[PDB]
Amino acid sequence: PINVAIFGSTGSIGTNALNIIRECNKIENVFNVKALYVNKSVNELYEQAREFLPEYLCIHDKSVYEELKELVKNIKDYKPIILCGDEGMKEICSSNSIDKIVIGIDSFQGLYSTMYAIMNNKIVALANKESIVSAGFFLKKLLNIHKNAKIIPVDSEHSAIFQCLDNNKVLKTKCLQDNFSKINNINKIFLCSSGGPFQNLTMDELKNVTSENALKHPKWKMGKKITIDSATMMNKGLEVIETHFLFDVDYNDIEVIVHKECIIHSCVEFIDKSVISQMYYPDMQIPILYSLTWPDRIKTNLKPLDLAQVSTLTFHKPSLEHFPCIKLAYQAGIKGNFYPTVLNASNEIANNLFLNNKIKYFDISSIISQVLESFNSQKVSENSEDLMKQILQIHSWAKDKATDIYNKHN
Amino acid sequence: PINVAIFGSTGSIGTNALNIIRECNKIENVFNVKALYVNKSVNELYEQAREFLPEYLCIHDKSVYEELKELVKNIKDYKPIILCGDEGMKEICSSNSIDKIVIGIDSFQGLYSTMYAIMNNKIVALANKESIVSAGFFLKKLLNIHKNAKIIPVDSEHSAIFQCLDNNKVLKTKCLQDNFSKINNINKIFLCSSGGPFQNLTMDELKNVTSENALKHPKWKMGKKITIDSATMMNKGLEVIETHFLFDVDYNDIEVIVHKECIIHSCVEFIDKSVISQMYYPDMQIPILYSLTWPDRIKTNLKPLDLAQVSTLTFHKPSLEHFPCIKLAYQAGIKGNFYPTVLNASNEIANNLFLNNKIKYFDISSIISQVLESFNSQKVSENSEDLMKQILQIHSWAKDKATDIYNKHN
Ligand SMILES: CN(O)C(=O)C[C@@H](CCCc1ccc(C(F)(F)F)cc1)CP(=O)(O)O
Ligand SMILES: CN(O)C(=O)C[C@@H](CCCc1ccc(C(F)(F)F)cc1)CP(=O)(O)O
Ligand SMILES: [Mn+2]
Ligand SMILES: [Mn+2]
Repeated sequence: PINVAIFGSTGSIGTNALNIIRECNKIENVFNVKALYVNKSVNELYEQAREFLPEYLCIHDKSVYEELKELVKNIKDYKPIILCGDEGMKEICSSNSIDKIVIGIDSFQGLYSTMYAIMNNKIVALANKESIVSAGFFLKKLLNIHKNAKIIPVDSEHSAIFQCLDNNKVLKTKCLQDNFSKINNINKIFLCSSGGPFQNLTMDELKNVTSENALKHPKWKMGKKITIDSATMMNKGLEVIETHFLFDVDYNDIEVIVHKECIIHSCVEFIDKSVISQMYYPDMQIPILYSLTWPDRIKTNLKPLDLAQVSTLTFHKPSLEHFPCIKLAYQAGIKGNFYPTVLNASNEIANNLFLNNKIKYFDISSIISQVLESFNSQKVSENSEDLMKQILQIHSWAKDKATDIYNKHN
Repeated sequence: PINVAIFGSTGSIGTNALNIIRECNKIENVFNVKALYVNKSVNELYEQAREFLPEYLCIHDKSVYEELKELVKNIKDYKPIILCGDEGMKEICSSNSIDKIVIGIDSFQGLYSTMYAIMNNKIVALANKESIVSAGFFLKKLLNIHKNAKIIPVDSEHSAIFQCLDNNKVLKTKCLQDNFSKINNINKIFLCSSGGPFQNLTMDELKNVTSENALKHPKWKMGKKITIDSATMMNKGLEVIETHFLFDVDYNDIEVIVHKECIIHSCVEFIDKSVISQMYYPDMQIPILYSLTWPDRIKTNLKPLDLAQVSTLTFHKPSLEHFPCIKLAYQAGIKGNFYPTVLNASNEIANNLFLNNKIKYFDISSIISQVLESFNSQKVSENSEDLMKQILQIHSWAKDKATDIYNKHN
């Protein structure tokens, strides 16, 4: 059986992971959910524990630890190891009974748990694209040291790319390693984008779009931060950098393409110019499942793709004048060093300012551009601990700079 | 260095094979063309010999054998082994200096050379779909005896399918082996079709179509027989049976889909319902190249696919009323036994009758249907030589039966 831990089990990735695990386990007993980890949703964790009966339970907030203990007594024939905080997370990571960890936690705590999963030579199913963009150097360093640790991408486009690769080649290397693209014969990547809600608007129309316009009737309903990033196409920008780090593909060989039907999830061009693509309805269960079954596939009861019904698939180039966040992402990535950290941090501030109606659409890219122009390359620490501190300092600096730019003009 | 023999080196498959070998070798010396075999095109073979300098030359037609020997004296520093006929073909297949054999011959000499390549445990790049459809049983039996022989598909759709599979799984099985689909986690196949030159005709327009209409202003350049098969969609009918035999996919799990843009070459749905597809411009060099590089890929200088420029990809279900040959192919495949042999043989006659303006469009399917109805299933011979003779007998019977049906109605 596949022994899986779910970190952030009540979030979007965590619940979709448990859903597909549930459905697949009805067809064949494939997964043992060995651990669940949440911040403070003690009741939701209890309900999950009642169904999945994991060996480990962990709650980050120590204040609800005793409440969890008492709730779990209601479940019969069940004596779990109940843990608290960072120390509990670390103990789960060190368990030789856990094979794979799904990290569905946002921000630093996602990176922190990823770090410990890697340090224990686990397979890490990673959805947090901001952690790859911001701390890619650090992750690459850790993966070079901990040879059996692997990051498997869960972001749908990156899963699609990963699914397009020959595992006879993938098994000779791993993601976030030098020469990954050479070993896999990768020439170029088509990174498919929905294009977001503003995809046909004029420059003058874009001047006055609000966050309500971005958040109005989503094609796929998702969190506010990513929805704003989808509207500016900074989501794709971040994903370009993620692609570069995960697959060691040069920026000149990554093309963003707008595919509004969201059936083709991305494509890989190999060195012979043959192109392989992965296709399905827009359903996050496939990328999550593949991250847990790789290098194998298992049966699901998901609806089969009806291509004749789908009927038409369309592709066009995004306009970088209309979606300048894409250009800024490429520029930051190509500059290298900690520019991607700066891009991510300044976008965090600009995204949130636009979300709360404090700035306009082109102010997002304006602020990010100014923060990038103010950053000076730093010597990259050789010490792993100093490197992590360096990333956090630069992240903090960039957020402050974005905020100061906003404060000067307001 | 990949040591290759090309059988039928002046036909379409052969010349495209030599073109891509030439272009790839300019990038990196990967291929040695060890042998070239033609029927009677002695001057063309000489010109190829002058460039590629193969160890072996073979010409089927004894009457130009001496002319070939005299022509080859003009080539500097070159002492090839110059051979004739079936015996020359057999000697090439048995050479320890040949790894891979491209079968670019139609008719029987195709099946005949395929057999000898398999008997010598070679990798056989097989383009002749009629051979698989007609003698699939025999090929399976032979591959079970000669366990190191492998058939690698060159037919573009079947290459596409093969390219969509994980070689970590493919390497544990082989084409035309029982359980190929199970080992590769294949659930279903989308077999993509151009739709042919008659795809948009009304029923009334179809009743009056001639071979001239099929052969005029082609979308892509190809032979008369296959062009007629594309027009009736019997080409796709044959390819359904080819798919079943190559990949051990059930007929209920093979779907023919009309994709008029000819960019997606076919798709594989896996047991999780994830779909993988292979895409390129319609250029036969990719499938030929992959058959020779599998399980690896090599660099080419082919034009990269510009998806944005392609812009739109479309899919629809073919009409079985307009294209009854598709239905007849499924029926023959599902009934099994030697019905595919009968389908292929009767089609050979009906195709040629329509080509030469002797019968009308719907007479093609009428004749094939009548021959299929006439056939009586036979006990499948256990001995492989007895089985080959049985296939040949049934093939001859079915051609004669089709011909007699024509002669009665004429
Ligand atoms: C899903 N995903 O990984 C995203 O980044 C969101 C993306 C796609 C939204 C639509 C969608 C949702 C889910 C999926 C799924 F389920 F296949 F992952 C595909 C497509 C927005 P954009 O491409 O404009 O940057
Ligand atoms: C190419 N091929 O394998 C055919 O069977 C001919 C096919 C496709 C003709 C156009 C074409 C030519 C070459 C290629 C290539 F490059 F993929 F080989 C794809 C498509 C006709 P239909 O699908 O209607 O039965
Ligand atoms: Mn994504
Ligand atoms: Mn074909």
